[PDB]
Amino acid sequence: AGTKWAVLIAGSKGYQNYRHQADVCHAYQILRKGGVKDENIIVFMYDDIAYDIRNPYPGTIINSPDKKDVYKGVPKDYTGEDVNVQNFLAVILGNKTALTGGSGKVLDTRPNDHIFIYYTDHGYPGVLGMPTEPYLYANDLIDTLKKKHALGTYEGLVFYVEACESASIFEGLLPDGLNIYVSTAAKAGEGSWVAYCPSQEPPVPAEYGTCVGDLYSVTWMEDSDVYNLRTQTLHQQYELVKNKIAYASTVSQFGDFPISKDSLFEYMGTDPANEKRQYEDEPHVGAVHQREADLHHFWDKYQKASEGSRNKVDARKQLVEVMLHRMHVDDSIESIAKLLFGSGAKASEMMNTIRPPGQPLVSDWDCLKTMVRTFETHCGSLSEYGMKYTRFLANICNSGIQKEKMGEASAQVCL
Amino acid sequence: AGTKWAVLIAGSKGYQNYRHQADVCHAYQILRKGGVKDENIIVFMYDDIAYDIRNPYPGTIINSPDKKDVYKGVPKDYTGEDVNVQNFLAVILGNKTALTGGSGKVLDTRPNDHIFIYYTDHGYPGVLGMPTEPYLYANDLIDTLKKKHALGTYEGLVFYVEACESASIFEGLLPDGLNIYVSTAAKAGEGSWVAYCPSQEPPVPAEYGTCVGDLYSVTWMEDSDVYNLRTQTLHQQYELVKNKIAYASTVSQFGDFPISKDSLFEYMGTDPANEKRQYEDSSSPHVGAVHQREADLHHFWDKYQKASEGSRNKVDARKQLVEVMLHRMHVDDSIESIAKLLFGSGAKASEMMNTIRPPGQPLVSDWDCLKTMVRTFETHCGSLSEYGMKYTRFLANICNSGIQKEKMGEASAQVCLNFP
Ligand code: NA
Repeated sequence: AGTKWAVLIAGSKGYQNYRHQADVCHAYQILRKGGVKDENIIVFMYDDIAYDIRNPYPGTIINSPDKKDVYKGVPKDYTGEDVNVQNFLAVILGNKTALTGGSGKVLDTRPNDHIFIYYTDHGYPGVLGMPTEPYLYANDLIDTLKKKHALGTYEGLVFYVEACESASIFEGLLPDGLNIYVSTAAKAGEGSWVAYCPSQEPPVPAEYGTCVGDLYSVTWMEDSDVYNLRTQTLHQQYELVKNKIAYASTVSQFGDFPISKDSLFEYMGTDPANEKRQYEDEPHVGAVHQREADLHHFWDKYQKASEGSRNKVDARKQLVEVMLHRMHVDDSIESIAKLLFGSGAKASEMMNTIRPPGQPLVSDWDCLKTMVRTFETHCGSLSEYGMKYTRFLANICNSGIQKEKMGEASAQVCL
Repeated sequence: AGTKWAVLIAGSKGYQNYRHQADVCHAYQILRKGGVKDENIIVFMYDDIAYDIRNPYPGTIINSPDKKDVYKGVPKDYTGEDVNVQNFLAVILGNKTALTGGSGKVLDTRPNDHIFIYYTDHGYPGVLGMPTEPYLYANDLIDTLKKKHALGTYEGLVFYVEACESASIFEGLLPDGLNIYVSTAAKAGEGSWVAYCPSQEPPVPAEYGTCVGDLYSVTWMEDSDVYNLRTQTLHQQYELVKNKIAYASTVSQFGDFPISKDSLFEYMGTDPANEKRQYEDSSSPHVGAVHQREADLHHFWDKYQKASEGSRNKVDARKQLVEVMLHRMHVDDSIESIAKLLFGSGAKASEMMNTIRPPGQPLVSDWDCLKTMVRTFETHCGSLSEYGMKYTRFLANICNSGIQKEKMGEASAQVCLNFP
């Protein structure tokens, strides 16, 4: 028999992103109650939520309207600036010597071990967000999992991905014989949903002032919380979550499908208190899209501010500026598209042009990274809003446009 | 090999429209007996028939004088207010995220799959009825089928349309090469016939108090019910139904005629109990001439005439019947007066109300203008939903003539003004 290991990562920071760290803390509680040991649970969370000045209940983090704390006892392996690509990949590979900091807890796994990786945050076509620069490109993650497989240091690896466009991290990249089973919250071109907001569906107390969960995440976690996990397979959870959140986003699976025949117990253990709660088979809580969760906040601030006050004038100005910036980024991309391809634009059609199923986002990932840097050098940093344009940039690469031509068109539109 | 999928939709509601939901439930029974799975059969029915207070046999729906129930086991994917354009189009496209409600069952089809779409209700020039507004405009449906084709998520798609003027949904709009074969009950300018009314040739027992089938529908369905469907092609069913009901309406076909070479089995499966009933190649059943709008009235007349004299039931049924008829008169007078105001003479008004564009031409060039004209008329003159949507021909002619919404609005306001 082997050891059950886990890697839990929130790829974001800021109180607005409370939900991603809340999701991670909840995933830890499940694994802990299931009998998975702390020494085998690697936690990556920026850790700026529990004691943020906006937190109504400092020292606590909730992930449901039940207001149950999930923060207590959560290991702090990689926090702050240690939540970075380098540490995440070295952790997966089990290389303690490649770390920039942190506890040094890694996936120093053996061939009969089981691995459960859970990522939660912002996602973009072929890119997962990080609270630190740089972002996680899909090819680096897949290369890492291929290297992990080559080492032969596990029997089964399960990867759950909570992010917009998360199918694009695995689609046309992940080979099927690595003993890796992947479940993603949304497909290419799709945004994932937040759950448990003060003003949306099940009532979360207004004082939290942010959404405390992510729809795909709370769905699989609330399910994992209430059953004897020996009685529910990974496949049955996939189907359960997929069907339950189908109205919001499309749960997709990748890799080695026979791995999903394993019970959830094989990866998450099981809570003895749920032994009699057997799974038999084989109420919308979804709030808003992740990419509009911050915008909903600027709106709420503006709406709640008193008429005629300086607070209303300021919140209005801030909200208008956030929206004008989205218009500026959209116009810059459209102007670049017109320059590279002709005045008949297509910026929106290219962006609404997603490759056929089973095809990777881009053929040349170095070209994609280069196109991002090239846009960012002449124009502003893409950051949260504009990172969705990795699709347009991937299309430029696939079309054969060179960095010099992107640099030329970018300098011309962005002065 | 692929999976056989189906979308069954009754575009109406109300006990007077019992027949369209009966038609759908019967189509489901055929598909079920043919081996087509429930998970692949999307049903849209308002579902206000089985337990309507006027139903003599609650929990049952019949589609023939044989009184055989067709309601049992019919999936309830989209019922009530979920029978709407948005859900119908998202279902076709296989988009679960674009639904307003319902089961979430969609045409989440693969490239080798077969699709059978069956629509039954009221039809109008370039518009199919929905249980409430907005109605289904032909351009949106055709755009949806073009988008579906672009996705490449099917091998063959068969669309049967039971409705008046149903050829106008595809005429001048549906291209070839989409692997879509269409069969329609009636051509432009033609009303479709109903079947099995309490006073039609083979009559339904009187207690049903309404017509229980539609002629084109019961013809293809009764045929699909009795044969080994491997031995009858879509083309043979087309010729069979067309010839059998030629006295009533013109069955028309659109799209990719080589698709119709496929056996009915490829879309509807086949009932093992009919294996020995091989299709080959007494023609005396001629139903009485009852058109869609005449059928709706049969019900209002029935609950009036059967009600006891002096009873609150008779007074209520009388009032509703008089109001239904006065409303038809109001819509007819308004459109005619509007036509006279815009075009200057009874002759030109009549021309604009009645002209059918040549065959192969779309009803209207500007579908947004048509939608606008409908909304403009409705704003000043009241809903065309209950009755009057047959006047989309007149509205399409207004559009094609270059009349603007402001001129339609002034004429409608002037005509439908009726206060001190
Ligand atoms: Na009307």
